[PDB]
Amino acid sequence: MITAITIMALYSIVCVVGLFGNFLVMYVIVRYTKMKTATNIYIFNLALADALATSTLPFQSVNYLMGTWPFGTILCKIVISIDYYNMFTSIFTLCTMSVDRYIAVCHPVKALDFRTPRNAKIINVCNWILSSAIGLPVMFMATTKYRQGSIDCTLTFSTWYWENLLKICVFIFAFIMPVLIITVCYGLMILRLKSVRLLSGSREKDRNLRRITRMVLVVVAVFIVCWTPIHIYVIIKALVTIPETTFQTVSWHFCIALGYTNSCLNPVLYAFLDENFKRCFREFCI
Ligand SMILES: CCn1cc(CN2[C@H]3C=C(c4cccc(O)c4)[C@](C)(C[C@@H]3C(=O)OC)[C@H]2C)cn1
Repeated sequence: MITAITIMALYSIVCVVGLFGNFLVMYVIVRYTKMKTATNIYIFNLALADALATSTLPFQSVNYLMGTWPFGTILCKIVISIDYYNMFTSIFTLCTMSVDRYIAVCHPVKALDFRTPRNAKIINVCNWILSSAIGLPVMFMATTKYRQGSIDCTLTFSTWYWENLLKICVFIFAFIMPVLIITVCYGLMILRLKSVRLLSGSREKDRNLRRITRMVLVVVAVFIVCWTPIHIYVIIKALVTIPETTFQTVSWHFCIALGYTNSCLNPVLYAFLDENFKRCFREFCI
């Protein structure tokens, strides 16, 4: 009741803040060509995915007060497909961003040649295709169930096998592989930063490189912190059939809320970790 309305209020606050912040990030990235760097290309996709995953929160939150789904199965389809597209889009974007830094640092000669913004958009597109390859089935099997109590929105499968096959294809192809690629790149960029006195030659350029890479790593770590709980809980709850409990329900709600709040946390990180973003957030906001 009171607790439920506080949960709804928190979800509404997260919805508004995340949508506004991610819209602002997309606009600031699109505003100027000097802000169209390769890192900004992937930041654009990350913010786009966050905005898409946040736009459905009013529907996802109104349900707590009714136990019913009046919005429609089409909207149910879209919301359920968004919930899955978000994980793949964002993690793949971060993996591509962390791989790009390796080309920038350890192979600067070919870095500028292969990191054109057209190539960045191409690796954004490929991320989209690979995510769609496991996202489209979610929408194609997502439909509402006309329960006796109240209509509900849920997935369907033909259902103990594929329901877990999708979970494995997420935990493997969308968490562990991208994390393992990010680590494999960073473990070598970090050594190339120290073993090389100056990377880009120009001291200002080297400082900009070591700072943009730090922001990329910070965003990557923020995403990992925010999303590891939900992935791990999703895997474990199915693995050991954890039964219903007060602590279990609270932890589930907290994990989902943190995963959704990452979307509105990203704007804070961009504001607190980049001179360009910080200046623009006041420039367009005044
Ligand atoms: C508040 C509305 N709500 C959402 C849910 C469930 N969601 C949460 C977690 C999921 C998930 C995460 C990891 C692995 C996996 O296989 C599935 C979703 C795909 C994404 C949702 C989320 O939090 O990321 C924005 C979906 C099933 C239940 N209620």
